[PDB]
Amino acid sequence: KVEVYERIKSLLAGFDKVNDPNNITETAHFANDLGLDSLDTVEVVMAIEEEFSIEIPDKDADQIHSVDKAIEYILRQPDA
Amino acid sequence: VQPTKFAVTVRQSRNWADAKQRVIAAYRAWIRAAPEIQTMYSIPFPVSHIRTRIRQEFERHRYVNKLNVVDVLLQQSNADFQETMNFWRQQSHVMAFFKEEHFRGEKRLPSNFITGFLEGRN
Amino acid sequence: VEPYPGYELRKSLRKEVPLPSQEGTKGLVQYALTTLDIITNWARQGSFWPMTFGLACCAVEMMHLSTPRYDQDRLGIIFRASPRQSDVMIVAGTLTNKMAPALRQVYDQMPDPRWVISMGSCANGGGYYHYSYSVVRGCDRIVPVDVYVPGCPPTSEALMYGIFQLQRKMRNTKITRMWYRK
Amino acid sequence: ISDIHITRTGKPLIRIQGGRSSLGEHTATVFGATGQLGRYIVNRLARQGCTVIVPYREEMAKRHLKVSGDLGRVIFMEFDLRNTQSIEESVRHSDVVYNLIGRDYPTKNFSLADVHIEGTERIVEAVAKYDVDRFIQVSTYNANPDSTCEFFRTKGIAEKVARHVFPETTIVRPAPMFGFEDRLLLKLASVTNLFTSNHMREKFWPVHVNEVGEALERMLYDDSTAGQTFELYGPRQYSMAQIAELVDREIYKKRRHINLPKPILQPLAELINRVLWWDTGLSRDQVEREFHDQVIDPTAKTFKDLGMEPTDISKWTYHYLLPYRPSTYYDLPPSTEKEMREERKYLHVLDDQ
Amino acid sequence: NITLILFLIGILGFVLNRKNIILMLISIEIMLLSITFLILLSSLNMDDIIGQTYAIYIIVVAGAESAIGLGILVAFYRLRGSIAIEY
Ligand SMILES: NC(=O)C1=CN([C@@H]2O[C@H](COP(=O)(O)OP(=O)(O)OC[C@H]3O[C@@H](n4cnc5c(N)ncnc54)[C@H](OP(=O)(O)O)[C@@H]3O)[C@@H](O)[C@H]2O)C=CC1
Ligand SMILES: *P(=O)(O)OCC(C)(C)[C@H](O)C(=O)NCCC(=O)NCCSC(=O)CCCCCCCCCCCCC
Ligand code: SF4
Repeated sequence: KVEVYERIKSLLAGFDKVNDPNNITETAHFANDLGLDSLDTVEVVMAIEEEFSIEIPDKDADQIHSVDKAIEYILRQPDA
Repeated sequence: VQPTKFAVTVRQSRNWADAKQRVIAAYRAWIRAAPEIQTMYSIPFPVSHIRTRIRQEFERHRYVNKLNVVDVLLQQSNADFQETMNFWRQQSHVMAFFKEEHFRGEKRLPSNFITGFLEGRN
Repeated sequence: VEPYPGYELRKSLRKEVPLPSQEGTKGLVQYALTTLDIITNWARQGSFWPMTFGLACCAVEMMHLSTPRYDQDRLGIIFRASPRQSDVMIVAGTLTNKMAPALRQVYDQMPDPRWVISMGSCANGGGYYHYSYSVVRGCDRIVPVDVYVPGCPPTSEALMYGIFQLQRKMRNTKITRMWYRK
Repeated sequence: ISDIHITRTGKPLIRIQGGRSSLGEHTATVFGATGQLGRYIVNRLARQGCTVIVPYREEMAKRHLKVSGDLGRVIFMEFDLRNTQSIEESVRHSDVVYNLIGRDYPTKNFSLADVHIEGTERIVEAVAKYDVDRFIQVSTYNANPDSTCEFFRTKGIAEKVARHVFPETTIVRPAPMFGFEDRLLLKLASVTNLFTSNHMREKFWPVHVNEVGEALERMLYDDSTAGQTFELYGPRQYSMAQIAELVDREIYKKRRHINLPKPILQPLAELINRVLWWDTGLSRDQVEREFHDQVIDPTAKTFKDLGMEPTDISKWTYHYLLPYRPSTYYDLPPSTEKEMREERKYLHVLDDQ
Repeated sequence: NITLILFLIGILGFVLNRKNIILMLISIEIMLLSITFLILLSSLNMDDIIGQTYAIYIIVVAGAESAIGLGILVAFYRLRGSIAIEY
């Protein structure tokens, strides 16, 4: 879907730990492209979990390392 | 789990890969609980301010390279987490964790040599 | 420059009123207010209901005041389980840091008028555990105290003596005359 | 800011900065410490290991002040404002004296002039007799001796008397203060109906009582605050209506003011004050006071001079009024569809019990 | 006359209420009391003890049916956890 991505920008652009805004893509990675270390990534997935109001399992959260991986993950979950 | 609400059986980590998962799992539970912690102890700070404190606590021990020491820190984190999410702590205990709420301030050490000297060792 | 015009002359007509501790009753309105003062104080003394926070071994001596030898009920003393029904807090025991928030909470839930009696060396100044890492060095760090009863433990008679002192304190409390002074 | 403080008269105070058991070195008398604001100055001094002299009238009223200090630090003195011996017995040892004695209503025993003008004059004369170093006189916002309002007027003359007897008097003009046990936030939040003859249109800059108490402490430490005057107010102007909006926004209750007109309310306010024996929040000079609008003197020291930045009252309503918002299960907003669905995973009655 | 007004109040309970099913149970109690009050007053006008007897059996039966209705509500609420109509 596309409605999820427009909400994804609403939090990553607001995140203060991004190296530079507008660096977000449809498949950008938090570590390689966006310059996020380990815990900053833990926080980003937690902010997405709040937006879709769905709790994310720790194993599922480890799988999520890219903007696309989150967009794919939220669609599979029924709650949104 | 079985003994009481947030009880975690004490186990060693098998390897550094195992330890890292627990540390990230522990951080995830902590910053997730930050909204509840605010309203449960009526903390006069935003969840942003509380969540920053969580990261700094995890950053004091970021440089640990010893597996046994990590197991000790993980056990402490679970014990603190349980006694917080269960309403076992009181507002005085959690508020004391925020160093700003001491009447002598948070910068409780001298900024440099000459300020501490002029006041008398801080 | 005499701030206000009559400032210099007014320093000689300033009436000096006596302190409440050395004041007297003269007239009828004064006498009336003492009568209500006596009446309201007689009721506070006659029904003295403590909320025994029986922390430790001092509670055993405190518990012996309700027993046949001394029979506090003969004087009107009834122990009460909740602070809501109670007029006096008797801290009878060692106050640990872990327990202090609970003590402050029950003190806050006591309706006025209210009093606190610190009973025992531990409640008074920390006692045998004054140098402990887990002990409050006197409950007066946490709540205001009206009477301190010494002993570790004070005898049942020593506790009774302190209760008598607090009743004598109530008996000398000025209520309607305090408002009448100002 | 150091282990040495030299007082106006020269006394060197070698101080050990710390907590309850430490040596603050100051001996302070605080007149009117049994009120709303006296607890924050007494607390600040005593917990630094300073000796605080507390002159009191009712014994049961001052009992909470003792907890502030170590043993021997908070000293109580029986006193009447018309007993001079009591005033100067409470002051002859002190190096700083705070005058917090005020009253918004007249009483059978004290006119506003008797408690403010004559009250200050006896205290300030005691201060000069014993050469107290700092005499901080607390006053009101809008303090002006040419005001028709007796409150503002009697706060005006007392300023002039204090500055005449003791030229180094420090005058503090606080705006109406909010906070714990205040008469702004809780008065709006508690009384069912208010008799306000101005539609709550009086404006002012509310300031936290905590910051006023902290400010009073900061004037003790700097000798540059003597002979100065301090208007002390919050960042943003409000009106009684706008603050009531905040109060209602936090407690989920609707304010209702009768708003009788001034020529009728004012004499009634007089009657209620002369027949009821407590602060009714309503009196003749108080009805007049609600038409006046706090005007801030531009030639007066502010929190700036003290290094402080007052917080806005809307930052404090939620904190101070949280215990007044209903939390019954009856009052939660309706369940979400997420909530409706999960209820079907539980049995809601114990049929075996 | 009062009995008639009371019947309207019980009637009006069903008009004004979209979501309170407990109010539906109460409005039946109001209607039944209104009809029993009418029988009682008429029995007084016509000097007839049978009217009082009829009213006693209405109290017995309406008390019996209140208990059945509450029991049915309890069996309903055990499974749903709410007495609110989503509307
Ligand atoms: N609160 C506010 O918003 C504002 C306050 N102020 C001034 O600030 C100062 C402190 O305010 P606050 O603490 O809120 O006031 P409170 O009314 O809470 O306390 C005033 C104090 O004055 C004492 N007092 C009053 N009358 C007499 C008297 N005749 N003889 C002896 N003592 C007396 C009282 O003692 P007791 O308890 O025994 O009566 C009390 O301790 C006062 O000078 C006040 O006028 C001015 C502007 C705004
Ligand atoms: P990322 O690469 O940025 O970092 C990943 C980690 C942290 C694993 C490091 O790279 C690393 O290698 N660290 C070494 C081992 C390690 O992580 N140490 C274990 C530390 S666990 C820890 O610090 C637990 C502390 C919990 C404190 C929580 C907050 C305090 C409780 C009160 C809450 C607020 C009041 C209610
Ligand atoms: S003072 Fe002595 S008797 Fe009393 S509680 Fe402490 S140890 Fe026990």
